[PDB]
Amino acid sequence: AVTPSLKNFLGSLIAGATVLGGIALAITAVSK
Amino acid sequence: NIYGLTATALFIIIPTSFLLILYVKTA
Amino acid sequence: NIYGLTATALFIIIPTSFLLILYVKTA
Amino acid sequence: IFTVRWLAIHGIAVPTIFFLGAITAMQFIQR
Amino acid sequence: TIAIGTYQEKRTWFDDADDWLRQDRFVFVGWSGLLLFPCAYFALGGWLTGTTFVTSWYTHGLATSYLEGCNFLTAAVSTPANSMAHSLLFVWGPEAQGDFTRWCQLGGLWAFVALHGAFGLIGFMLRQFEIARSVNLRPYNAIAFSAPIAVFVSVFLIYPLGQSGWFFAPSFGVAAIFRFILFFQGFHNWTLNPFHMMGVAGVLGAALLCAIHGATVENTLFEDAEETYSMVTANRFWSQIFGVAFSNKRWLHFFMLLVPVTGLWMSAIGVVGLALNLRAYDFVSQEIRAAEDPEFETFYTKNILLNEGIRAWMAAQDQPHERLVFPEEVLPRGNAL
Amino acid sequence: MEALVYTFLLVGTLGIIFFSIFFRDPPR
Amino acid sequence: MEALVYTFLLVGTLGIIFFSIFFRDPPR
Amino acid sequence: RPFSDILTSIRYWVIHSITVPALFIAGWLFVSTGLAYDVFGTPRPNEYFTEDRQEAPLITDRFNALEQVKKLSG
Amino acid sequence: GLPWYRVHTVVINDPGRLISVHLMHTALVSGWAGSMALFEISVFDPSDPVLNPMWRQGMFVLPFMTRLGITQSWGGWTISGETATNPGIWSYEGVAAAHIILSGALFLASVWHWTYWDLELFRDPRTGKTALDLPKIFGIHLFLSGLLCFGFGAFHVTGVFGPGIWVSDPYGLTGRVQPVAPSWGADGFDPYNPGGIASHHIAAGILGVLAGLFHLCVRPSIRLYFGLSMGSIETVLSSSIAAVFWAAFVVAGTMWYGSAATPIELFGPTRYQWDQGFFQQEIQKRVQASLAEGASLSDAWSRIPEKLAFYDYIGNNPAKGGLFRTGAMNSGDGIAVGWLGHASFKDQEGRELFVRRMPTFFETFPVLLLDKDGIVRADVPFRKAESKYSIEQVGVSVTFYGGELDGLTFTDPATVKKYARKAQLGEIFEFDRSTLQSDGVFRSSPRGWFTFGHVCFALLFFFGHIWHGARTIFRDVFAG
Amino acid sequence: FQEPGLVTPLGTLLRPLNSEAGKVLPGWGTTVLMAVFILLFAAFLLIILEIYNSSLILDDVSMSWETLAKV
Amino acid sequence: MARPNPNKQVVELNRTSLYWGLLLIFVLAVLFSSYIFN
Amino acid sequence: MARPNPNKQVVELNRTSLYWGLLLIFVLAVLFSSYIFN
Ligand code: CLA
Ligand code: CLA
Ligand SMILES: C=Cc1c(C)c2cc3nc(c4c5[nH]c(cc6nc(cc1[nH]2)C(C)=C6CC)c(C)c5C(=O)[C@@H]4C(=O)OC)[C@@H](CCC(=O)OC/C=C(\C)CCC[C@H](C)CCC[C@H](C)CCCC(C)C)[C@@H]3C
Ligand SMILES: CC(C)=CCC/C(C)=C/CC/C(C)=C/CC/C(C)=C/CC/C(C)=C/CC/C(C)=C/CC/C(C)=C/CC/C(C)=C/CC/C(C)=C/CC1=CC(=O)C(C)=C(C)C1=O
Ligand SMILES: CCCCCCCCCCCCCCCC(=O)OC[C@H](COP(=O)(O)OC[C@@H](O)CO)OC(=O)CCCCCCCCCCCCCCC
Ligand SMILES: CCCCCCCCCCCCCCCC(=O)OC[C@H](COP(=O)(O)OC[C@@H](O)CO)OC(=O)CCCCCCCCCCCCCCC
Ligand SMILES: CCCCCCCCCCCCCCCC(=O)OC[C@H](COP(=O)(O)OC[C@@H](O)CO)OC(=O)CCCCCCCCCCCCCCC
Ligand SMILES: CCCCCCCCCCCCCCCC(=O)OC[C@H](COP(=O)(O)OC[C@@H](O)CO)OC(=O)CCCCCCCCCCCCCCC
Ligand SMILES: CC1=C(/C=C/C(C)=C/C=C/C(C)=C/C=C/C=C(C)/C=C/C=C(C)/C=C/C2=C(C)CCCC2(C)C)C(C)(C)CCC1
Ligand SMILES: CC1=C(/C=C/C(C)=C/C=C/C(C)=C/C=C/C=C(C)/C=C/C=C(C)/C=C/C2=C(C)CCCC2(C)C)C(C)(C)CCC1
Repeated sequence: AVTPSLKNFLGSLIAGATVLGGIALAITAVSK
Repeated sequence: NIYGLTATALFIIIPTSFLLILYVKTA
Repeated sequence: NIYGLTATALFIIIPTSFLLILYVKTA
Repeated sequence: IFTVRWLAIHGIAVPTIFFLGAITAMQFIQR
Repeated sequence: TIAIGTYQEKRTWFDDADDWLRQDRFVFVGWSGLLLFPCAYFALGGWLTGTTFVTSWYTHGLATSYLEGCNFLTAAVSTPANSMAHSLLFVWGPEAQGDFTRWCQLGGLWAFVALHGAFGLIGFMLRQFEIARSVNLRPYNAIAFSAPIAVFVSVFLIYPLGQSGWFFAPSFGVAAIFRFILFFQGFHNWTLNPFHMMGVAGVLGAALLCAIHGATVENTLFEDAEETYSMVTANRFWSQIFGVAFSNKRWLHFFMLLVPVTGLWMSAIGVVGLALNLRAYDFVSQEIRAAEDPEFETFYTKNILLNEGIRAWMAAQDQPHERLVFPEEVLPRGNAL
Repeated sequence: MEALVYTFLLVGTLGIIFFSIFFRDPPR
Repeated sequence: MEALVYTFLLVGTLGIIFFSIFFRDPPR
Repeated sequence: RPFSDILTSIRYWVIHSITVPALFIAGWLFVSTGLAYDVFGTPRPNEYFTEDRQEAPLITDRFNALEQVKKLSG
Repeated sequence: GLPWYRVHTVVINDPGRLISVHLMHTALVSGWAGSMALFEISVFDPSDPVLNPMWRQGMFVLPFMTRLGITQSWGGWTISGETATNPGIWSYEGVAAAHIILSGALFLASVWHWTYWDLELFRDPRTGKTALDLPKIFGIHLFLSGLLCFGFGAFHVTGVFGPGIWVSDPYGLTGRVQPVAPSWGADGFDPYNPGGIASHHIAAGILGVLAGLFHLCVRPSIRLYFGLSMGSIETVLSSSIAAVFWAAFVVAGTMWYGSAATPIELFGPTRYQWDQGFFQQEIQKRVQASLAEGASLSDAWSRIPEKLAFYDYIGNNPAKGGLFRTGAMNSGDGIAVGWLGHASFKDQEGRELFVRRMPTFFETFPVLLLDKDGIVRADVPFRKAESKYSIEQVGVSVTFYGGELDGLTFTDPATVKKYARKAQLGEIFEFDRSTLQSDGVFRSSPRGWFTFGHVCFALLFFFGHIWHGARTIFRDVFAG
Repeated sequence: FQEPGLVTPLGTLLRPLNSEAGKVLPGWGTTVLMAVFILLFAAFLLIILEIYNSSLILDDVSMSWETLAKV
Repeated sequence: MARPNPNKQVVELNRTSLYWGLLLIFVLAVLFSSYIFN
Repeated sequence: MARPNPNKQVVELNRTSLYWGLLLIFVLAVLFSSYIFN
């Protein structure tokens, strides 16, 4: 249930969410 | 090799005949 | 029986194709 | 000053010059 | 029905983002850029870094990098070892567990490059669609470009998936690609496959059409809107010389488009066929005739013998995981025939 | 294999009949 | 008898080429 | 912004003339000091064949590969 | 007038004729199913389901019927081997006749819908021009799909009302249809658990019902309506082809790598089972356990079932056939008849030797005999080549344990050479090549052909998706 | 061409469904829900892909042919 | 070179002629092949 | 019976199309028959 592979997968998922949020915020800020 | 002969003959006859019928209809 | 097959095939191909060429030219 | 063209050219160039320096020094390495 | 055809409505943040993205700048960012420029960029980097520093001493037992003294031709990015099987080699995955140095050693950089490059190709053809839409033109360029995507997918993704693992995929590098080509020649007899024949016919015909069209257009120019070159003169010339000549410009340029796409698509189908080891390798009748009659011998028999030689003499080092040791008496030779 | 040849000839003839029925040339 | 099939195919293709050369459809 | 004005600007010239050599020497040191070998893991020419292993490495492991490479390496 | 490649574009804005053509295509598909099933039964030989399973006879459509519980034939014979009870209405011939009848009924329906194409149902009440409410039609059809999925998951596979589905042991010795209890834990997600299939179908049906109900109760937004252009029907075709080739890729992968939906009992072994020594490891472990019990080597080896030994044969490997090596698997290397036995090779000194098994990727691998240490001790040299460690010089001997030739031993260099060449391929077998005039070259089991065809169609349909999407997005410029 | 089509009991029964083609809601509608559910389905597909690939190992999951005997 | 030939004519045959010809060739074939094979 | 179908169209293809089609079929045949016979 708390296997390390799941931890790594969740870390990668949150990293990708962070990347997407950063791109979206940059687009919104630069646009206006 | 009978399957090969029949397959080849079908591939020559059916499509070329198909085209010839259309062209005859066009003209 | 190779001779029979080739003779039959020639008799089906050459004359029928011959007719088709002329008909295509007419139209 | 921070246009997208500037960002593109700098992102391409900086690793380029870094790698050129690395490679030219790398060629002098004694085998 | 409730509202007008999306003229103004409300200036939501999406509209501002769309306006900024589609600005007529030096470089057309567009929506597809968000998927194309990052991924593709990394792919390029993933190759160049891969060619420069990292090594293949552990995956393949080879030295493939400038750091180890390899020319531009020899250097390459090697695939992960066959033990890795079909793992995607995530840097955070169980195989590497977030250790960048060991991720590089295991060969995961090849997977990085391949995946990011595939997504870059997707973004690129989306970019083609976007620009064609923005300029109000038919997107025939995307249809043309679909062929190289097909070849890339069939060669770098479908094929290793059909095989034991990523190990047998092409490794990014000139010498590596030559090794891959000779590898197919030796094992799969790829030259004999009908689909490869159709693809090579398409490619050579495409080159022929390019050369002929360039020469014809450049040698029928009018003295100095209206078309620069005399189409009637070119049609007459190529009907006199060759026998058949193009009569419609649109059909001619569409044919130029059509040839290479068909050739590469057929070659991709052939590579898919190979991916499952469905290879047009042998003619049973000729093999049995040669077996019963030792005297009988054609060029095909010589090609088969050459393929046997290639396999026997290359499998020793091309497939280290097999741990193959061949006694000197076992390797095929011409004189032993 | 002669059976396939005979069948091909027969079905070809029937095809000629069918085309002569339904695909007639309007005279003049 | 496969040889005869091969020659038939080759000669038929050559006939298609010949007809494409000498019996072209005039434009429009 | 046309290229000519930026090319003729003195500020551009000075900043690039001071930065470019910095990056060049940075790469030079990055390779000569051996940090590249450690970070990217490429063996130096004198440890390809560790005394325990006189043949080319071979992995033979999918999941439990880390200490396997540790054993092969060094 | 229209070109040859646009002849079917007339039906784009004629819903009645669209209905007719779709019925006609469904009729063609059902008729093919019925005819192929009838030919399948006419050719099948159920005499020996042990060493001549269905997948070795080039049986393509029968395994899918067998997977969902239909095991009995009206001729008395059964897949399991016995005669069993009365076949009942539901048999292979029954399904074939049912599909043929359905195809004919759909043919008549297609003709009816073709003749009568103008209907007030397709006409917009507001305006005379024909219109189709694509979002709502999608709503109804998704609702029906969800209902059907839930029914299949909760009744057929679960065994509450239906027979269930096929399941077999890990090594494919004994397998047959049973009910499947749905599994809701994480264990229900692994590919090799039928309860995963049951729970999946139930949950997917429920969610499809909910989604169809929503799409029925809610209408799209204007921004989406004009961005996606759901007014036109071409976008529907593009999206459908996209989903179709996604499904094709997924199905091809699941077939090739093996899953609970493709048991090896009726589809053949997977190549990765031979590569990783699955059956070899199983047989070795079982024989080691039997020997530890105290039984002699011959007695221990005699216990191994014939089926398990047969599965450990290179011939039963889909990755060994040829693209143009047509026919059934038996046409390649004959029909298996009995298992000779595990052949053990020992040199004059006494050390045991083992032939290096041919990797699945080669075609003509030279034969080598390896010592326990891993050093080459004997090998058949190349044809008419110099010999230093050939059979004669080392004088190796072969002894067969278990199987038909248990106890027998040989020392003739030619015989031991032949048996070493045979054992190279795996476990030796006796093949009667005379029955079908086997050409002696391996063919590809149904798994390989299915994967090949479906992946090729997947690529072609990706191209189709790209083309039709290109036309849809660029409708105005394409029109003129 | 102005005359409507044939009248059928089933046809008139099914008129209410195919009756308001083109009707559309104002604004963005429920596109935020589409963002959410596309992302959730992408996560689900990634979970399945890493389970099948074995790149994601779970204690309950065995991911091998040997699990047929289990339960 | 001679002047253009005055009595140059072109052959024609309508669809009825084609059907007659094809039916004759195929009927003769089905009749005689049985004896050709022998 | 329904009124005559409004969107009824006919297919055409000129001599170039026929030559292309015949050449395609015959080229594919000569290419693949060698492997079909095997
Ligand atoms: C848009 C550009 C883009 C794209 C398409 C990709 C795509 C990919 N990258 Mg790349 N990458 C990018 C940008 C991109 N990357 C950038 C900018 C960097 C530098 C920071 C990297 C650095 C990088 C490395 C170092 C590696 C990759 C890898 C990968 C692959 C695996 C990714 C994965 O599974 O993670 C997980 C995927 C996601 C998180 C995608 C989104 C999934 C949904 C939206 C999650 C939804 C969850 C939930 C609803 C939202 C979170 C809520 C929470 C906050 C509560 C994949 C091919 C790996 C690989 O395979 O290489 C071999 C790898 O090793 N990438
Ligand atoms: C759900 C599948 C589907 C459907 C409903 C359609 C429907 C349509 N397509 Mg699309 N298409 C598809 C898949 C599909 N296509 C795929 C997968 C491809 C890639 C190969 C294409 C590529 C394609 C092109 C390039 C074009 C179309 C066009 C068209 C329209 C006219 C049909 C045509 O070409 O004339 C009828 C065609 C024939 C009579 C020729 C058939 C001869 C074939 C090639 C050989 C016989 C095959 C065999 C009998 C059956 C194989 C079955 C196999 C699938 C298992 C029509 C709306 C045309 C269009 O809309 O332009 C306005 C067009 O130009 N399609
Ligand atoms: C080896 C031959 C070959 C190469 C190198 C090539 C290259 C290119 N063709 C392009 C276009 C095209 N190619 C077309 C038809 C064809 N192209 C063909 C063959 C080739 N085409 C053939 C045979 C056809 C006929 C069908 C069309 C129709 C187009 C275009 O529209 C397009 C264009 O406009 O050209 C100017 C460009 C796409 C830009 C791009 O990738 O976006 C950026 C995307 C990136 C960077 C992602 C890809 C990353 C790759 C896959 C990963 C590997 C990267 C490493 C560097 C690999 C190194 C390998 C070593 C062996 C050296 C690029 C210059
Ligand atoms: C006993 C005997 C006979 C021995 C024979 C033995 C034997 C080996 C035979 C050969 C066997 C054989 C046929 C093998 C080849 C089979 C093969 C692999 C076929 C591939 C077929 C296939 C479907 C592949 C798909 C790929 C494909 C699309 C290829 C197309 C290739 C092709 C047609 C290219 C074009 C070639 C060509 C010559 C074009 C010239 C066009 C031309 C005249 C332009 C001139 C021109 C230029 C202008 O610019 C303008 C303006 C005008 C106006 C103009 O006119
Ligand atoms: C938000 C991103 C911030 C930058 C991340 C670092 C990038 C530079 C990498 C250099 C190599 C560093 C080596 C450690 C590599 C590393 O970071 O491992 C860290 C971690 C594994 O480390 P461990 O769990 O072993 O470490 C435990 C603790 O000590 C913390 O490390 O993995 C993750 O949790 C996710 C990391 C993702 C990092 C990549 C980000 C991109 C993800 C893909 C996004 C796709 C988006 C697609 C959108 C459609
Ligand atoms: C003195 C030199 C003698 C040269 C002799 C060789 C002549 C070759 C003629 C090839 C014609 C191909 C059929 C064209 C059929 C036809 O009617 O095309 C007509 C086409 C022109 O079409 P249009 O421009 O009139 O089309 C207008 C559009 O609206 C569509 O109708 O010609 C071309 O575009 C170039 C085609 C080159 C294709 C070259 C293929 C060569 C294949 C050779 C295969 C050999 C097999 C050998 C087996 C043993
Ligand atoms: C080696 C070089 C090649 C050598 C072979 C060359 C072969 C040349 C072609 C010869 C065949 C020509 C065929 C012309 C065919 C043709 O179109 O003829 C048409 C002709 C009447 O046409 P008209 O003169 O009215 O037409 C005027 C113009 O419009 C041109 O037709 O009818 C006949 O004279 C008799 C035809 C054959 C007999 C027809 C009736 C009896 C046979 C049918 C039997 C059916 C079965 C019943 C019993 C079961
Ligand atoms: C079981 C039921 C039967 C199933 C089979 C059904 C088959 C249906 C017919 C399929 C074939 C249709 C063929 C159309 C043939 C045709 O007439 O196409 C004509 C078409 C261009 O025509 P247009 O659109 O300009 O014509 C407009 C109108 O006038 C209609 O023609 O060309 C193509 O799109 C590609 C043609 C094939 C590719 C041509 C070039 C490459 C092949 C030649 C290679 C030569 C060898 C070179 C290397 C040695
Ligand atoms: C992996 C990695 C990454 C990224 C990376 C990148 C992004 C990279 C890039 C890279 C790059 C971007 C690179 C570049 C390079 C370049 C080069 C390397 C160049 C070279 C050049 C040359 C060599 C030249 C030569 C010449 C010329 C042309 C002039 C004169 C003549 C001659 C010939 C001399 C990530 C984040 C994901 C993670 C971490 C790690
Ligand atoms: C009317 C009816 C009936 C009957 C019916 C019937 C009997 C039907 C049949 C039907 C059928 C019997 C059908 C069939 C079909 C088939 C199909 C549909 C096929 C298809 C095929 C295909 C499509 C192929 C393709 C291909 C090939 C050839 C190989 C490879 C390549 C390709 C893929 C191209 C009765 C009286 C009872 C009653 C009432 C109803």
